Amino acid sequence: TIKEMPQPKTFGELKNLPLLNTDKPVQALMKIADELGEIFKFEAPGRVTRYLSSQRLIKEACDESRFDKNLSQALKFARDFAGDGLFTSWTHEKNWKKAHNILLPSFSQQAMKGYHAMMVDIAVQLVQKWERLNADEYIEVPEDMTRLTLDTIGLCGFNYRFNSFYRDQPHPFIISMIRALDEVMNKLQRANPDDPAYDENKRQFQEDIKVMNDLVDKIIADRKASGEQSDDLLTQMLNGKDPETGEPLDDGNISYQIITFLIAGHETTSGLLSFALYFLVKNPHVLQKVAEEATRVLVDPVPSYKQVKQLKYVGMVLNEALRLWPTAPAFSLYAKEDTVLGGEYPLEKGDEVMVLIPQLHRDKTIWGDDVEEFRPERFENPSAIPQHAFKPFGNGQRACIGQQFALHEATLVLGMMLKHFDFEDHTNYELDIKETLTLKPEGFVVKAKSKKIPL
Ligand code: HEM
Ligand SMILES: CCCCCCCCCCCCCCCC(=O)NCC(=O)O
Repeated sequence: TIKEMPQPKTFGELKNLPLLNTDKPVQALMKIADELGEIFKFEAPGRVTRYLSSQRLIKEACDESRFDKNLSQALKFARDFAGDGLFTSWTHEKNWKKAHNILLPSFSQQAMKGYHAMMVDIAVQLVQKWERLNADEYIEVPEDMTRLTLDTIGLCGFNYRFNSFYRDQPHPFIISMIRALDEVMNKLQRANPDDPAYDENKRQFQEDIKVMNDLVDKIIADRKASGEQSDDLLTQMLNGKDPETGEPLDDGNISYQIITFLIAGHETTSGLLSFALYFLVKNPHVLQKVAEEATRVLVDPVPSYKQVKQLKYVGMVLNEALRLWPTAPAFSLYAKEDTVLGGEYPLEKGDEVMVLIPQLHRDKTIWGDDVEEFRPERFENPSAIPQHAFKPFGNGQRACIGQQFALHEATLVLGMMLKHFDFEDHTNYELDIKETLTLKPEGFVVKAKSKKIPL
């Protein structure tokens, strides 16, 4: 029954590494997958992994009793500043489970209902900016989505105003974040990481990190002595004790969690909104249908928590977007013990598998032949979607803890955008996906014509 795993051109000791050599890795890995099937091996200096593309195999990979979350080289490098923060820590390290039980309660239907008003605050700013543009001006979508998602997480999770709508250029923190992330993704290429040439990178990496820290310092400083009568993420982060250890998160960790949530809590949500708006302008009828919904439901100056939850179709657009381009391209797992995958590929305790989510979301045995066609209607009956065929948010216990937070925000913002403006792809934008571990539409710009609706 055994069938051995294929793999791309060998290329000496550098391994399969040269098959990439690009700032658009994932997109290359997708092409490779189009050739080699549902699975292939990928090697590099001191590491090896198998890339999965089918729901058949990924369905097994998602078996928690057999495979656990693995820190891919990517997250390993990303850890140089994130540390044992929920996203970059191992499932077994005390810190993960500890922080998980302590922070999770900040994502209940309760905390969410509390966040809404704050989400609206920032949502109003974004609508306001656009309302105030002059005729000859246009909008830089990703840039503004980043101002939103970032300001939203800062307000809701730390009661700190980044005030990105009062800045001409990306807030200093963002400039450093995207550079640190870019550095990490590019480091997966570097054949010899300590060789002089990269002395600039190291010099600059410690710098960008300091920037992020300084930001944290100022946040863990602003809370220090103000109306601390608020109970948000940062609150239950300093006044939270693990119900099974009586031990709260120490200083070193609380730091990492903030830096963790500030990045994981906006960057990919920024991309979602960007791709969503991208697909809406390139698919007029779909945009129309959603516009119809946004207006029919959002009948007040500001959206109510209930009204957002009613934005069914808007929510479908968001999933269809995440399907084609999951802003978090992949997550990895390793075999907990020795086992056989799909009854054909033998694996050894420790071996790691890599989930190529974009490809997973294109398996024609799950979605059909029009996989590249943008159809929100696909999510009409969520119950019918096969188990583990749609995974924009990771898997199991190590799945996105911010999922509801993100989808509620994106739904709110997209619903309002659609309520207050008509959109125009005035340059017939050509989709250019920029990679920095995550995915976003580079240089996507549009013009927006107000429908002139109050607030
Ligand atoms: C649409 C936007 C988002 C996407 C697509 C996304 C994607 C993901 C994915 C795929 C994982 C799994 C990582 C892995 O297996 O290595 C994850 C984990 C995580 N996400 Fe999200 N995320 C989004 C928004 C958010 C938001 C808004 C927050 C913050 C409030 C957040 C916080 C986290 C954290 C803390 C983890 C670690 C969970 C754990 O292991 O306990 N994410 N996310
Ligand atoms: C709190 C910090 C959150 C940071 C978010 C990081 C984003 C998660 C997406 C991980 C994407 C990994 C993509 C790996 C693809 C790749 O380049 N493979 C080649 C290789 O690993 O050698």
